[PDB]
Amino acid sequence: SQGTFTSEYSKYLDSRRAQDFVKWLLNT
Amino acid sequence: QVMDFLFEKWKLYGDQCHHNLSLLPPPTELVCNRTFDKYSCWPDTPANTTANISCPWYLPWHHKVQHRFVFKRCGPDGQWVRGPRGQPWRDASQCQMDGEEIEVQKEVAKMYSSFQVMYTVGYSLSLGALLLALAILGGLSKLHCTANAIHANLFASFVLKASSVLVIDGLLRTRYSQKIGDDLSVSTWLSDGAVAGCRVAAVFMQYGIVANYCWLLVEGLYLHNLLGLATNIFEMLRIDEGLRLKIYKDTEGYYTIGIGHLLTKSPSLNAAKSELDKAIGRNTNGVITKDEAEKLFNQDVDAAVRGILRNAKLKPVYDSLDAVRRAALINMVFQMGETGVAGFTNSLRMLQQKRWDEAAVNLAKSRWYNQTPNRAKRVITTFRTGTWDAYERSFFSLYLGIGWGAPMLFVVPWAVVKCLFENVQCWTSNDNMGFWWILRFPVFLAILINFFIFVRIVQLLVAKLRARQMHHTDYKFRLAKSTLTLIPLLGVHEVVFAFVTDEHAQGTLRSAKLFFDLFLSSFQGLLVAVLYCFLNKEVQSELRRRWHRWRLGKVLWE
Ligand SMILES: *[C@@H]1O[C@H](CO)[C@@H](O[C@@H]2O[C@H](CO)[C@@H](O)[C@H](O)[C@H]2NC(C)=O)[C@H](O)[C@H]1NC(C)=O
Ligand SMILES: *[C@@H]1O[C@H](CO)[C@@H](O[C@@H]2O[C@H](CO)[C@@H](O)[C@H](O)[C@H]2NC(C)=O)[C@H](O)[C@H]1NC(C)=O
Repeated sequence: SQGTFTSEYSKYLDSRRAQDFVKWLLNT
Repeated sequence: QVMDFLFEKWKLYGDQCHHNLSLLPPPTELVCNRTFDKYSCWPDTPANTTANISCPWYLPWHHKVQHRFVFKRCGPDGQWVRGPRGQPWRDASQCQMDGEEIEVQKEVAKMYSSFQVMYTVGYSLSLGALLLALAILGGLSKLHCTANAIHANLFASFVLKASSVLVIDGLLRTRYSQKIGDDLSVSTWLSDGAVAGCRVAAVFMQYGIVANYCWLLVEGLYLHNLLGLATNIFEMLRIDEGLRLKIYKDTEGYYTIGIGHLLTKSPSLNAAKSELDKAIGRNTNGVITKDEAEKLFNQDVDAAVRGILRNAKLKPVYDSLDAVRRAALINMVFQMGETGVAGFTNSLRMLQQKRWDEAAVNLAKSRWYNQTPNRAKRVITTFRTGTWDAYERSFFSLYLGIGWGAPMLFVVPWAVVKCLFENVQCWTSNDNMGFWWILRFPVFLAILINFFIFVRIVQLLVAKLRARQMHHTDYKFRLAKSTLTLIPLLGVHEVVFAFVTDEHAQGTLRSAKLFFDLFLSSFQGLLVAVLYCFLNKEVQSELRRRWHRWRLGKVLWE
């Protein structure tokens, strides 16, 4: 399940970064 | 691909926002001129009035927030309402993602970090044990034997798997810890990034995973081999001296059959026939089968053992030996004689002192090594290793091909498919990913093959144990033990976690169930390390002896 966990984690990190780019669009 | 999709879609919004604004007519009243405040597209808005446009389609959560709106107030002075520090200001409060999801995401962030430290510990200690086990085997120069060479390569695969998992989690921190600087920083981050390293490391993990399956199959294969290939004292001398079924003549002149068994010292070959009939109890004309010869040879060893015990120089060393090294001693008493082997005083002393390495060096410095180097190499190996490995045909070249060749056949084709058709995030995705089966097929085939050989091994071990053929002290039993625990240890794990990880629905329950499987499997390196190195009696003995030579060195002298 290692690969499947590392997967879901990176899927998360990416979605987490995507919303943080929207914070950058709202502040500048 | 969410960060990649959004940046492409926002650049598209940015491009087509400027075009959409260009085609607008010039004003007729006091207006806030057309703008793109880097978040949304605003047209010419009359003074005092607040403008309202639908949420920007580039947003990942646009599907949900689709019908809501973003607001912006136009000042009565003609210029847009600015922020606190005179910055572009707007009300995209109802364009924000669900408040419930932000809290849930904060919870998954805690468990991903909590689970990471836990399995990182498991992988670290199982890798630590592995490197120490490889250091021990290597250091004691015990990596010569076919068994240890297999174990070392099995250890190497568990090192590769465990170490590449830590590298992937490490690179993911390094990449996602970075800040969204500007659009230039994002462009450099996505395009000119070390996203390649993530994926190179993923290929090593995938290879690690399959090579683990293959190197465990060669453990089952090597054991299935050893158990069938039942090498004994008779077998080593059938090679060293040679079996002769017919009535032959010895170097001294007298008649001798099989492995130098004397019938009569006299030159009467007619009388020798009547002497051979006395042993088995029936007429044979002058020829005996393999079963008749080994039953008669077992009298010669029983006669040679008797003499060694009667000998004051040979009895101390004989008793301080295992059944395999005793065979090597009984073997050289067969070629040299009893008085001849007693001449090896210095070598026999260190052979009694269990100093197998230096005993093997000066046994090769002997006049006996020069006369017969072929036969000497084999018995010198038997004393050095305590195994019949020198008298058995090795399939080690095949084992490397199975262990490292077979995963090669499936990981690189997978890595090509991945490179072209599924080049997303870190490539670690293992189940129901479309062409997941490229990497699952070799592992399914290895568990299936390893299952049938296990049954064959236990069938042949039960039979050999019931026949008192294998004693609980023979190295083959000790190897059989650690191999026949490891296979059901890993086997049961697969079966159990097939039902445990049946949670398909995305959540924290699914994540913890996924963690449960991978966490318990993180210690696997430590399992193979203890079973094939740390619990090895011969390794434990050599380390115990090399420690007592250190206890006398730096304490008594220095
Ligand atoms: C009117 O809105 C637009 C926003 O892009 C701007 O108008 C341009 O002003 C430049 C001079 O700086 C002219 O060369 C262009 O011809 C104008 N664009 C068009 C299509 O008219 C400006 O920021 C705003 N202010 C006004 C009143 O021009
Ligand atoms: C966006 O703002 C506009 C204001 O221009 C809203 O449109 C006006 O709503 C009035 C209601 O009395 C209607 O006369 C017309 O539909 C619009 N005015 C004219 C004459 O064009 C619009 O409703 C807002 N959009 C939303 C729903 O956010």
